[PDB]
Amino acid sequence: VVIDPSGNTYYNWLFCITLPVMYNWTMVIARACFDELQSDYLEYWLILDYVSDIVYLIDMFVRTRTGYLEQGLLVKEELKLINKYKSNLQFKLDVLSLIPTDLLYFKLGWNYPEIRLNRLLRFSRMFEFFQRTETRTNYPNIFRISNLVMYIVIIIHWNACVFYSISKAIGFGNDTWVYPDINDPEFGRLARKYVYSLYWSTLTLTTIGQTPPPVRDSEYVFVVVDFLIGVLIFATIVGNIGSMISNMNAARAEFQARIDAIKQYMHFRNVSKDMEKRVIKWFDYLWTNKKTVDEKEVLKYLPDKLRAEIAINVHLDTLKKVRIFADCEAGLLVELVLKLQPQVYSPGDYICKKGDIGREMYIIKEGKLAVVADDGVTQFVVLSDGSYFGEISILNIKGSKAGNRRTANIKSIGYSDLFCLSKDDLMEALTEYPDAKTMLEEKGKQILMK
Amino acid sequence: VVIDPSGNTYYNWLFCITLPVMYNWTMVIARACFDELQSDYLEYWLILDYVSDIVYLIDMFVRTRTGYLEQGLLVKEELKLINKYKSNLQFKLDVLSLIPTDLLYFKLGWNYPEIRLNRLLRFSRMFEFFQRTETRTNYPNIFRISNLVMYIVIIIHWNACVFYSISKAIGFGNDTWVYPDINDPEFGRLARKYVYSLYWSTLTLTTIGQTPPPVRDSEYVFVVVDFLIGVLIFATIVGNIGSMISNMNAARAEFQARIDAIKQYMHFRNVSKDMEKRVIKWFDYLWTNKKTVDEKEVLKYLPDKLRAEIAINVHLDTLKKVRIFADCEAGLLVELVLKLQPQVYSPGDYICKKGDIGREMYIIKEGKLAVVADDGVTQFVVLSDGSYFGEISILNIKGSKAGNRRTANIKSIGYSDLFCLSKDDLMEALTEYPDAKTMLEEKGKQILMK
Amino acid sequence: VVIDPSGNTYYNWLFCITLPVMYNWTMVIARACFDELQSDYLEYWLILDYVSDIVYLIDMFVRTRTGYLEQGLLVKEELKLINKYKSNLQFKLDVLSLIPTDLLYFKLGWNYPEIRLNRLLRFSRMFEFFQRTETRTNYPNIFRISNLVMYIVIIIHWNACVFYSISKAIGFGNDTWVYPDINDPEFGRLARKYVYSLYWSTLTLTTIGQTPPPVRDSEYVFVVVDFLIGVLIFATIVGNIGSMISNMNAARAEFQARIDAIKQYMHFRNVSKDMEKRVIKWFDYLWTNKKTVDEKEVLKYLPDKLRAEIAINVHLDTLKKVRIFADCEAGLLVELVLKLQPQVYSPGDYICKKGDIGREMYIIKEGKLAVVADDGVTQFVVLSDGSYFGEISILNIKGSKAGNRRTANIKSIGYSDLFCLSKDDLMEALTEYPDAKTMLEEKGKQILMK
Amino acid sequence: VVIDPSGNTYYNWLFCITLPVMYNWTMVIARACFDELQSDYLEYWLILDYVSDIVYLIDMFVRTRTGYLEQGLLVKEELKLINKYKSNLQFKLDVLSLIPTDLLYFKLGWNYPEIRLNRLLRFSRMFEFFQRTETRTNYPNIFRISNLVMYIVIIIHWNACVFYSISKAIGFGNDTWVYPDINDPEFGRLARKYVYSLYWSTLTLTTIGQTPPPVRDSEYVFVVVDFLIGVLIFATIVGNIGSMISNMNAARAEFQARIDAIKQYMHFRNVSKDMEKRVIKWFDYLWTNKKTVDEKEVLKYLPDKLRAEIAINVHLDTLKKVRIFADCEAGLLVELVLKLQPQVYSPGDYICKKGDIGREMYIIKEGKLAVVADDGVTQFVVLSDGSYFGEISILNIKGSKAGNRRTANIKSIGYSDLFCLSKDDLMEALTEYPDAKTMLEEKGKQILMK
Ligand SMILES: Nc1nc2c(ncn2[C@@H]2O[C@@H]3COP(=O)(O)O[C@H]3[C@H]2O)c(=O)[nH]1
Ligand SMILES: Nc1nc2c(ncn2[C@@H]2O[C@@H]3COP(=O)(O)O[C@H]3[C@H]2O)c(=O)[nH]1
Ligand SMILES: Nc1nc2c(ncn2[C@@H]2O[C@@H]3COP(=O)(O)O[C@H]3[C@H]2O)c(=O)[nH]1
Ligand SMILES: Nc1nc2c(ncn2[C@@H]2O[C@@H]3COP(=O)(O)O[C@H]3[C@H]2O)c(=O)[nH]1
Ligand SMILES: [Ca+2]
Repeated sequence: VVIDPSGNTYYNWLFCITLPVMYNWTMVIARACFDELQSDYLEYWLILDYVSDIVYLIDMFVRTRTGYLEQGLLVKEELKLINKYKSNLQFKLDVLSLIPTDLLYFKLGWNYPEIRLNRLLRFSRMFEFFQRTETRTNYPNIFRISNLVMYIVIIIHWNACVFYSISKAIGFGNDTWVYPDINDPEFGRLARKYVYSLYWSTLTLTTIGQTPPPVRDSEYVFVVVDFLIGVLIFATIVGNIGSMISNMNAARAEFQARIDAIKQYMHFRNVSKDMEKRVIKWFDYLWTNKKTVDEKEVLKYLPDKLRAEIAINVHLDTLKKVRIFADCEAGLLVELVLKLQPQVYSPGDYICKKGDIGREMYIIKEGKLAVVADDGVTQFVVLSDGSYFGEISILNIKGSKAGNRRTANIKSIGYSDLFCLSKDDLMEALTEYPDAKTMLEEKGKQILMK
Repeated sequence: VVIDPSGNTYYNWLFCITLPVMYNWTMVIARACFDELQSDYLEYWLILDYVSDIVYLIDMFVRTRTGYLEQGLLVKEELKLINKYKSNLQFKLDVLSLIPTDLLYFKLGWNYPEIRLNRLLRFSRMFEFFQRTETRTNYPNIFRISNLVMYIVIIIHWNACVFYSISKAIGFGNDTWVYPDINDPEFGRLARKYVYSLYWSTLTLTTIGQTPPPVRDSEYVFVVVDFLIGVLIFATIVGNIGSMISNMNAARAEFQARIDAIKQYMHFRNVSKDMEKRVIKWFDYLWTNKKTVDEKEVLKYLPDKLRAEIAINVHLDTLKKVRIFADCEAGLLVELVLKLQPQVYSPGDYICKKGDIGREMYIIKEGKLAVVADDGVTQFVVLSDGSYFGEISILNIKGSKAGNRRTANIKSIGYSDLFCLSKDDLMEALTEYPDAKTMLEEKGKQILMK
Repeated sequence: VVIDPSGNTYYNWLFCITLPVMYNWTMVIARACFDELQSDYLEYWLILDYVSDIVYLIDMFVRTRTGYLEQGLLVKEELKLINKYKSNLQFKLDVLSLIPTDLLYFKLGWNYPEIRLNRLLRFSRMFEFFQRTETRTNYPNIFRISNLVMYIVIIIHWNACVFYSISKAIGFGNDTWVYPDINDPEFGRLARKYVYSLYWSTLTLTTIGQTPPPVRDSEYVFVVVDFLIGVLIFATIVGNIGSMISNMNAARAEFQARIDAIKQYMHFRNVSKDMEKRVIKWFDYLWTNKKTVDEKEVLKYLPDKLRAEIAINVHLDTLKKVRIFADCEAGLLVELVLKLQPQVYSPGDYICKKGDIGREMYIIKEGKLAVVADDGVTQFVVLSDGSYFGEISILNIKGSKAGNRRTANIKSIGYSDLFCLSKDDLMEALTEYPDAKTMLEEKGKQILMK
Repeated sequence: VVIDPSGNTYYNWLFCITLPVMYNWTMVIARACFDELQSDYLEYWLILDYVSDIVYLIDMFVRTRTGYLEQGLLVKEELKLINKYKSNLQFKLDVLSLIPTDLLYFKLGWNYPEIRLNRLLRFSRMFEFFQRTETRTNYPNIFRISNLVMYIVIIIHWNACVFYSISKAIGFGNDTWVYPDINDPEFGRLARKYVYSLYWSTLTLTTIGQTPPPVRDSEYVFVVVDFLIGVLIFATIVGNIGSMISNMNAARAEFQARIDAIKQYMHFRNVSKDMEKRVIKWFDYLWTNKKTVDEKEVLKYLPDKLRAEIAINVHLDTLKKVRIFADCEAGLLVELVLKLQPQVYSPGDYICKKGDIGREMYIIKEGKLAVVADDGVTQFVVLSDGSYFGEISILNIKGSKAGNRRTANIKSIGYSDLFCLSKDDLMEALTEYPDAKTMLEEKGKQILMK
């Protein structure tokens, strides 16, 4: 065997089947409308159509060999897959899109390729590929815009073909509106035919309407309907363009809107230009160093038993340098990684101060912190990455003259990325295995006596 | 009896009255402006107008026979309904729209059907039908787009009629702007008249303006006003189109935006392509198997005493296979169905692990789980649908060497849809009837000894 | 005083000063550009300009006599108000807009009314009136759309005047782009002048561009700049139109989106058409009876000491029929009115059932409820409006064989609007005055014995 | 060293390098396409190009001398900065944009300035400056709109240059579509050349299309592609304009939407016009006095150890007049400034009333309050700014006949801005230093006895 739709093989086949479906959606109508296209390159159209039909057949086979999830397990029983396929509307659409209507080439002649129009009924495969690509691609907005542009181009191409067909029905050159006479040297070339039809279609669907006005009632009606199709469908698509660009700007726009609200508040309250500059510097840091997004709000949509792995694969850089995690229990790190709230501190920010509520443990992910003196400048100890502080005031200790108080003040030399671990959480998670707690308050007593 | 507006009969009548109202809103102005329309098909217009008026009268009768809610009860007293009708502005509008202005046909002649313009004053019924359909239809966006297209078409039709009337007032063919001379063979046909007027209206309201420019001051003024009506009203309607398409994409766009934020985080943090593939697979599963929507956020707008029924009608498939619910008390299932949080687990995800906080009971809705050994591969027990686990570590038990600990580790073979029932909730809800609890810890002791 | 800007007198004056400001913003540029406008109606323009200037002077006086809030109190000291006025930029703008530039009529002649262009510098007053109207009017969206249309019209009018002025500078009729020769009988009329200039402006600002193309470099540059002004500013304004219509649809669109999510869930889960019809009926009820909006989310932006008054003025209809409120303490009703959560129940919905957690007291605002038998049909007692139930299981009672249990089952005959009062809240709020509690458990014992 | 990108020097250099990048992005294509531009002002183009290249070199030097943050510290080691520069793609782009392609002037002649097209590869610097300006400027929306207008102008300019180049390739005047013959006196001027090309570009990119239609297939194709570029890219940019105006209106629109929901509720519930006027007055006050924004929601994105400084720099005006803060401990004010919830009370609003739950302490930021008698009018004490009340009922006091009760009723004479400090918070924060608490209940006893 089976293909496992989640796999890469299924996605690759989705591409390989979208190619014929897109080809069919673009060219069947073109060949049906522009007769010279069908006739001049008939030897190539036959090859391409037969290849497309072969790929359609192989796609039907793949649909027979693609497993589905019952009880969460991939069904691998062949006949069960055949039944699941045939019971779905997709099998009906596939049989309809693979009906050998090409036999009508013997009745209607080689000049009627619209018999292959049923081949469009595999559009679903194409759309599936798109909805898969949009999910799996690393450039979701680039692909989304390319998809919208493809839709625009297909719509304009189809409307060009429709215009040319209507000109044919009315008669080429019978009036100033229809496509001019084919017998003209310049206006008889297939290139000119298609490109002028596309020009007309673009002027109509984009509602520019710089083309010769209608003469007959059918022409007036078609032009009204087509200008309305233009207005509505092009507003739809080119406003989807707008929404895609909006969601492209979503993060940056939200960040900038927050900054603007802050600046409005500061200018209204006449906040000192010192503090205004400090705030602007904080936000410039958040942007430049790519910290505007908070991983919590993003990863909250992941499963906890997958977001856990995510956090591990991101923070194993530092949670191996820490003494508590991955050293004593070697598994405890998972119990708290999904609750280590990542904080960022500016240079000179006092994370801790003597005589404060010690309700948070900190793990230094990045940055240089200092166990300073209360004078403000004298740096007693420099804590680099992997260090952990703020854990002594969490625990119950014998001989602690300072209970629930910070034993020292910790300031940040530079921008520090820390993991604030709350006291309640450390309490709750160390209950399972105190084999790490013993050396934890080993460190605790050792630092509390000195 | 009375009609009970909530019923299907009332909605069917809403359709049957919207038909004449829509007919009146489309055709009265057309016949008033295009005199040949009124004259040539007068025998049909008379029949249709009289049928419309009869339906208007029957709609007034229905309004007299439609109950309203006082004290939440449907008023069935006839005279009370007559008073409620006559006291409402709707009765005034109905009498105004049913005034026999057709008598003016004897004074103004058969060429003045705008006397029936008062018939437009039942627009409310039409709109009511729409606002009912949008609520009750299964295709809300299809109907909404059809409604907007109907508004566009009606506006363009009315503007076409207005253009033709203005041409008539100025005189057909008196200058290049107005509709050409009626005496022309081609430009005198009612078909050509209406269709060219519609063409002009479309070019003007869609602000394409490819029509002959104004010559007189009245023409310049009307064209300015009409181009502005075009800009404003068509932006309104065709931006409502945009918002409707947006809300069509709302679920998919939110899902894809979450996936994009996740992928941005993973690529920025250089998350391993293993875990990136796992996350993409999780999201592909959520989409393909239609799990992107969380029933909680959707059904939270339902009444609890209706959302309860909803959850029952959805989850009675599994809550009959469970041993606790619908078996001992047979009513307890409602006390917890509105708090069974549905979770989804990937293949191989450890739902439970030995030596963890047993604070959640799980009911396997769909999927195969395994009571494995801690080695990781040896599957002791396979739990299929209807099974419940994680309930032993909830309860107070005699002789439990493992208190508040998982007696075994449960992993998911495939994608498991479970119902996580919190410990606090099971505690709170079993307090009412311990007739099920006794066999609950029957199972508990039986599994805790073996 | 003083005038007290919050008062109605200040708003009326805002209108009376917006009239000259709007007049000045519309007509000064018109008279400056269309010389015939200035000249032909000079006797009227002089009167209107002098009246506008008098009103400007009276507006300056009002600004001297309008109090401001210092320490939250309206300043009534005259000289303090004069200082507050003169210290503001508004005084500078007012003196600039009232500078007697009309004296230049003696130097530049009566054909130069753009000397009155400084009169536009009172635009602020106009805008203030708008921002006041939008706040105080009952039709905020009608006024907002009218304001946007006024901006569109003013912009188009100004661009028409600019086009005519540029034609004058280049010379009327010197090329096909500029306004045609004034000496023409038809193209020399002030009506034709202004209306064709407005036509050109509309075709340009709405980016239709169906006007004679530029001939000179200045004309090309102006047309480029004006088409870009068109694109940008008209997108701005006519997209503000879109956002205004969106916020017009905001409530209805949110309601309908909730209904659509519900219907999607129900159709996906194959919810029985019984329950689907019940849900659709619930939502039809919510809409038809105007219950889609929840007063909590709306009134949460009001002050509690004003939202309290709001809730009182709305619910004194029923909280006078209740026995506890406004009867014993006569002031207790305010302590709980801001926490009476309004619920709606469908016909047949069991609000209470025997043997359930009695943690909510209910006050029947509207609707008929029944104290039924557990059989389901036998109605023991019918509770109409003003009745209160679910209070016995809240209180501590002697001789209650049923503790924390519902003494009877309450069902809703029809759609009941109730006030669910939580047990914790009744406990917390009755602590202040048990003078009502005594008769409360009077009723309690009386019903618990029978 | 180093430059410290957060500093003002780096931003100034960002401007000084954006000037050549913008110059290059505007003029290289212009000179490449309009040959007369390159030739006539070659002496000036050479100077400007060499100055631009010198500034590019100095920008490369700056990039070598700009520190980056490792461990949150600004790297000042020269060679480390050289490595960080050369290891980034920016160094590749800078070397590519500074390659001396001007040497090709000796081969291709002075008429080929597109060899300087590589100079566009420093676009990043320009964009960086923009993203810095948008952050640091006080007019974010003005700058954003200016940036979008710059993008529009650059796109139109580039498309004008492209049109002129295509006309050159096809041949000037070979058909009606291309730019006319250069040999024409009027259509040969560089001014006319560029300005008509810009006119064509504007008519095409804004999809007005009032220019001579295509004649050749290449012209038709280019016009189709360019009209589509117009539609898509101009919708993008001029809808970004819409979103920028939306976020300009965001605060005012949210405020007005809240007011509209309130007014809809009041008119639907038939709220008395007294209370409707009171609510409208409250909202008029909120707007006029600039209180629609709540500093909590804005400043919650700031760091707590920066939002603290913000609140201090804003509220030190009053927290120096208070007796508790900045007087006894002199540091306690920071422990509670981030939890002082700012409330606003209308004139006559009873903040406190005798016999109520004293769970909030109030600090009068602005406004006159009264310790009144319960009669309602007799004002015992007038509390101005700096005063604090509601603190007696917080504390545990000996001899308090009124426990957890308000000792008096406090009403607001005028609009009072207060700081509501919750009881729990005062309890929690005074635990650290009771040196202020002693005089706190000094005041407490002193007022409780009298
Ligand atoms: N007092 C003290 N604290 C230190 C030293 N080195 C690291 N620390 C950390 O500084 C922290 C300050 O807050 P805590 O008292 O909670 O915990 C303290 C220790 O974790 C040291 O040498 N002396
Ligand atoms: N230990 C054990 N647990 C089982 C077995 N079969 C099912 N389970 C479930 O596995 C669950 C693991 O978590 P709990 O200990 O809370 O509850 C356990 C039982 O509900 C079994 O055979 N042995
Ligand atoms: N048992 C009983 N309850 C009644 C009667 N009339 C009204 N009620 C209300 O029905 C309510 C059901 O819930 P509670 O027991 O909390 O409170 C009960 C009473 O408030 C009655 O006649 N008998
Ligand atoms: N009773 C009384 N209260 C006063 C007086 N002056 C100020 N107050 C304040 O009024 C407040 C009312 O609420 P509290 O009793 O909590 O605290 C009271 C005091 O803080 C006074 O003279 N008498
Ligand atoms: Ca257009």
